[PDB]
Amino acid sequence: DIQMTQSPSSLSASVGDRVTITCQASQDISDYLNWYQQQPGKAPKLLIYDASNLETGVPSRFSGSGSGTDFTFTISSLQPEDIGTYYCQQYDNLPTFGGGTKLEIKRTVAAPSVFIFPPSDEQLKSGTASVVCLLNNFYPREAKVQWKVDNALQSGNSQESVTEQDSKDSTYSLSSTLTLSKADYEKHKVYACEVTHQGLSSPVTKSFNRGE
Amino acid sequence: QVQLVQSGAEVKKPGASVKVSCKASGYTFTGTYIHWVRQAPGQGLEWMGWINPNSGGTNFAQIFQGRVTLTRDTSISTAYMDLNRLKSDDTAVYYCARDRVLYGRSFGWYFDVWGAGTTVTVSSASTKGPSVFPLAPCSRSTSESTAALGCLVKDYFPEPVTVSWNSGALTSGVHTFPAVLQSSGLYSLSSVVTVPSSSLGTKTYTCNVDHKPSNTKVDKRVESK
Amino acid sequence: VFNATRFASVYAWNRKRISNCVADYSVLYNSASFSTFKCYGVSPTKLNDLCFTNVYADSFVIRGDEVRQIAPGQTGKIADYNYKLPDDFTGCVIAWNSNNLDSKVGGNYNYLYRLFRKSNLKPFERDISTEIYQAGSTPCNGVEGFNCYFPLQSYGFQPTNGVGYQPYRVVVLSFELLHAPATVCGPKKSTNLVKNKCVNFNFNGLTGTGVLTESNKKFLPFQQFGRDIADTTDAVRDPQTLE
Amino acid sequence: QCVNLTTRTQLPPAYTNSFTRGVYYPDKVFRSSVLHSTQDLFLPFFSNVTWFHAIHKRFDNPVLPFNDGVYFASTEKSNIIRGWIFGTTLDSKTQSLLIVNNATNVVIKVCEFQFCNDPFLGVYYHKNNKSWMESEFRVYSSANNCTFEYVSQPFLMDLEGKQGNFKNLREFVFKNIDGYFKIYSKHTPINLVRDLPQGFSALEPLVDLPIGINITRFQTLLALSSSGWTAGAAAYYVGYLQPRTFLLKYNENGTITDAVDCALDPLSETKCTLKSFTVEKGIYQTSNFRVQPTESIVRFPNITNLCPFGE
Ligand SMILES: *[C@@H]1O[C@H](CO)[C@@H](O[C@@H]2O[C@H](CO)[C@@H](O[C@H]3O[C@H](CO)[C@@H](O)[C@H](O)[C@@H]3O)[C@H](O)[C@H]2NC(C)=O)[C@H](O)[C@H]1NC(C)=O
Ligand SMILES: *[C@@H]1O[C@H](CO)[C@@H](O[C@@H]2O[C@H](CO)[C@@H](O[C@H]3O[C@H](CO)[C@@H](O)[C@H](O)[C@@H]3O)[C@H](O)[C@H]2NC(C)=O)[C@H](O)[C@H]1NC(C)=O
Ligand SMILES: *[C@@H]1O[C@H](CO)[C@@H](O[C@@H]2O[C@H](CO)[C@@H](O[C@H]3O[C@H](CO)[C@@H](O)[C@H](O)[C@@H]3O)[C@H](O)[C@H]2NC(C)=O)[C@H](O)[C@H]1NC(C)=O
Ligand SMILES: *[C@@H]1O[C@H](CO)[C@@H](O[C@@H]2O[C@H](CO)[C@@H](O[C@H]3O[C@H](CO)[C@@H](O)[C@H](O)[C@@H]3O)[C@H](O)[C@H]2NC(C)=O)[C@H](O)[C@H]1NC(C)=O
Ligand SMILES: *[C@@H]1O[C@H](CO[C@@H]2O[C@@H](C)[C@@H](O)[C@@H](O)[C@@H]2O)[C@@H](O[C@@H]2O[C@H](CO)[C@@H](O)[C@H](O)[C@H]2NC(C)=O)[C@H](O)[C@H]1NC(C)=O
Ligand SMILES: *[C@@H]1O[C@H](CO)[C@@H](O[C@@H]2O[C@H](CO)[C@@H](O)[C@H](O)[C@H]2NC(C)=O)[C@H](O)[C@H]1NC(C)=O
Ligand SMILES: *[C@@H]1O[C@H](CO)[C@@H](O)[C@H](O)[C@H]1NC(C)=O
Ligand SMILES: *[C@@H]1O[C@H](CO)[C@@H](O)[C@H](O)[C@H]1NC(C)=O
Repeated sequence: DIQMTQSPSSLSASVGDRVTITCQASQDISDYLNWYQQQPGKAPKLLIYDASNLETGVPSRFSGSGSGTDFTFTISSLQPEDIGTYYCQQYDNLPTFGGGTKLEIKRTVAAPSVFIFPPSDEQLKSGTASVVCLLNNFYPREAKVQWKVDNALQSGNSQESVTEQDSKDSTYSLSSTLTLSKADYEKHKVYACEVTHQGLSSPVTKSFNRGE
Repeated sequence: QVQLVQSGAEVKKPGASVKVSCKASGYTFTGTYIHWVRQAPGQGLEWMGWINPNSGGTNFAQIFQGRVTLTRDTSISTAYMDLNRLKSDDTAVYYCARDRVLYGRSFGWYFDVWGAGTTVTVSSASTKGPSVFPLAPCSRSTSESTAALGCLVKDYFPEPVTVSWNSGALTSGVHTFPAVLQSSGLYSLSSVVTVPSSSLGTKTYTCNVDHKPSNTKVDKRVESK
Repeated sequence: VFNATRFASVYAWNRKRISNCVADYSVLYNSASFSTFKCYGVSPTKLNDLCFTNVYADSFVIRGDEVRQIAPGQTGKIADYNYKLPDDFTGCVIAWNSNNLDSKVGGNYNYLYRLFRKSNLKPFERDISTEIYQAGSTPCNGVEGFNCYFPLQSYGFQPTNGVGYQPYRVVVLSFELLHAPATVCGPKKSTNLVKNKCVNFNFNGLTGTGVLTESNKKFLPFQQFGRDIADTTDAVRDPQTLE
Repeated sequence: QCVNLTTRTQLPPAYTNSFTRGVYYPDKVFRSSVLHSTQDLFLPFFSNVTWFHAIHKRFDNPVLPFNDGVYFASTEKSNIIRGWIFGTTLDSKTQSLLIVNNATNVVIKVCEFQFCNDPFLGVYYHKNNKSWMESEFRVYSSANNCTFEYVSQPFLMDLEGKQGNFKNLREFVFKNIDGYFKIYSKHTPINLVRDLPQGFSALEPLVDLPIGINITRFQTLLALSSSGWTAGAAAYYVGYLQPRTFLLKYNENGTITDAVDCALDPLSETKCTLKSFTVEKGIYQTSNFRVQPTESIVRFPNITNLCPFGE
């Protein structure tokens, strides 16, 4: 087998800046390497073939270079249509793929618009209690959340989902759900979820209680 | 102009088999190889094998040898993958893509045109329609300037549950979050909208949740308390 | 034809039909990219002034030492066992070095010739047979034996091979001229047609001088020209309007 | 599917005279009011052509040689001859050409075919709707490496009719030269009970296929619980082309209306040497004769040791 590893897993880049991504082989490929772009919600597209030839109709900003075991791909000035994951694939022995590099638009820091919702009378009637924590419109992705019951953290019963980078103005939103039995929600007087994020000088707390 | 068209999404039990087709059009089918390739949810690309439509000969990535079979009918210009004994982890998006007609080398694979792709979903569970609940802000007296409210869309299995607000007219401040797999193995998601606090006591908010696999199309109104 | 990613093998050489189209042989012949461009019944300069009945491109790869065998009347394992041009061939042989297209540092082996055959093959035939070749006086059965051989051999195209052991792509264009209704032409624009006056005419590349009259002759669909007892043209069917 | 048909009578092989048939237009040039001399692969005049038939009882589709090319003709009703197979081995060790006129399309195809032992097509006969329908295409069990394909634009062919005489004569000349398989063809109306008719017509060129294959043999395709069947009546005739001079009479309309086979007899050689279809009283010089060699004799010294060129 021949392994392909891409060094940057993700990059934050502003409009007009230069972007570089590296594909590293386990073995000397000479130049038997190709590069692809995948946009969110679509199939991949071939950008550079033979490690340094640009494909037909591709914007002149896209570039590739090097020979042997190690290769670069480059965008000379990134623009908003370029956003997606970029992948190498080789051809010295089978079309083995690399791990891929994500690109996001670089933006100033922004703290979340930040909320919580207790379990509904409609859902509690099904025998299950889900309480959800919402963070909306922040930028540095790594928005850390934690759950509290009687000022203690729990395990194995919360989940989270994160909405894709907003095409309108470069923002992130995620929600965390804590799911419990109806009886576990009856047992605990006090609930919260709490946020650590780079837009906050101290971690934000936002508790509620059953009947409050 | 050239096109590759896949079949609609596939849903199957563990240990079962799935057959997926690419109909080619706009070019001569026997000129170049067809590859099959996949992508697991939020992950990197993963090659299966290729077939040479002029010859029917085929070569695989090792891991899939003796699991996948590739085939093709030249009259109907259709390439197929038939995949045996589906693992739960064979839940992925799948594609086929063409072997570069001009300007390459004699060897090199590339992937010069790709079809729109298809989803294969693997689970032990049967088809189940969603339940939808109010993510409604606690105490009307505790919204200050902007409010958030929503639709928790819960325990439904045939993937692609679509959501829209106020018969699909409302879009400002709306978000819909990627569906996540539970410990039960079924899907769930949220959608939420941000609104003025002043309009919450007078306007109506509602979501339509559509799940074609269970023929289920459920409306509800979101209300303060 | 000329820029396709992968060519056919010389043992199993491809043939494409070229029809109902405008050729521009200047775009081909004025290119610097061709190491051989030899024609056999026409000059490459004149290809733009002609129209052609049927045209076929034959596409394959060989070793740079072997491009000499693609000329008509030559002999050796390529001209004897997998690709022969006829002695009265009309057409052009076009060839170039492929040491960045068909050649690999581990060796490329996708290209094969035919090493053995009970007989030399006839002009423009192709043999696909994978039958075992009995070089000895004994017969043999099954896949192999002593002095029984597989009839094909693979070229080892490596970029470390010297010139002559490097791959060469070959295209042979194999048309016929001025004898039948035409379907592929050079880029020449037609004039109007004039009658009862002395003119320098040119019909599908049949140039001459004379007066044109509406004839009462009844040509069949396969006939483009009529000839005199002196074997000169004395009637023609206008390729724009079929009178 | 392939089947070995068994329900047929044994007859000895029939033959008939090909009077002046199997001439074709030798090139794509108009000529008129002229006697033109041409040397080509032609069916000789008055040559003894092999005769094959479907009757009631009889239905013969043998593998036949294709040496130097074939004149084929069917004297016919009800569309019974539907095409041919050409090649050498006929069994996917080598390539072969298939031409079929199925009920809706001509299909011309070249691939390593595995043909049946006796290939045929089949029709369900007069079944309830007062109609006839093609339902069997027992021609090949596989078609492997395939390098030429053509299918005609679709038509409807009638699979019905019964008469005490044949109505159509369809004549074909097949040549395989410099990698090209050439077809010349003619249809002429007829009204005859049996035997290839006396007469003349010239075959026009039909098509010229760039197939690139060796051909030493051919077989025809006929249209008919997997034995016991009715053969619809149809006759076909096979003769072999060989290289010889013909003198062709183009009439004032530019059709070949007559020919002289210049090798048939001393009067036909006299007609060609005078370039005329009529000859006056006289004695005329014709080609000088010559006894040809019976075998080849090679005489070299009985030296056997190889020459020292390594040194
Ligand atoms: C086209 O196909 C033909 C049929 O396969 C093939 O003819 C065969 O050619 C070989 C070589 O000439 C002959 O082999 C025999 O040659 C002599 C007898 O003629 C013997 O001394 C040898 O030991 C050997 O057995 C075959 O007999 C001959 N078969 C026939 C039916 O004629 C042609 O060579 C092929 N031509 C091309 C251009 O591919
Ligand atoms: C005679 O042999 C023919 C060649 O194999 C065969 O042709 C095939 O006929 C079918 C039916 O018409 C075609 O099917 C297609 O028809 C139209 C084409 O526009 C489409 O709308 C359909 O979806 C379908 O794709 C085949 O494409 C055609 N094959 C080829 C290679 O042309 C005839 O059917 C044979 N006839 C009999 C009576 O057996
Ligand atoms: C004519 O048709 C033949 C059968 O379809 C075809 O033969 C096949 O050729 C491929 C290679 O091109 C073989 O594939 C295998 O080759 C070796 C076998 O040791 C393995 O290393 C490979 O991984 C691969 O599995 C087929 O096995 C072979 N089939 C047979 C029955 O021999 C010819 O290639 C066709 N000819 C042309 C001109 O295309
Ligand atoms: C060359 O082709 C000519 C066109 O087909 C053909 O001319 C046609 O000949 C026939 C027989 O002489 C004429 O038939 C008619 O004759 C008179 C009228 O002139 C009528 O009384 C008859 O009933 C009958 O209809 C055609 O009129 C005539 N056509 C033309 C346009 O003049 C020649 O005969 C052909 N020549 C050869 C050598 O075959
Ligand atoms: C001249 O020599 C060639 C090849 O060079 C020799 O190869 C070995 C056989 C060995 O002698 C080395 O020291 C030399 O460098 C001869 O070619 C061989 O010929 C035989 C048949 O006689 C054949 O079976 C081999 O496959 C050939 N080998 C190679 C490598 O080509 C050649 O025969 C000699 N020339 C003359 C006129 O005798
Ligand atoms: C039809 O008959 C032919 C021969 O009459 C059969 O062909 C034989 O097939 C066997 C293998 O089954 C071979 O060993 C022989 O060499 C073949 N002989 C010939 C003359 O080809 C054919 O198998 C029969 N098919 C059916 C369906 O009965
Ligand atoms: C035609 O050929 C056969 C031999 O194939 C011969 O017996 C027969 O007599 C010939 N026919 C005539 C009418 O002479
Ligand atoms: C009659 O023709 C139809 C097709 O039109 C066919 O399906 C049916 O089998 C035929 N019936 C008989 C008895 O032949």
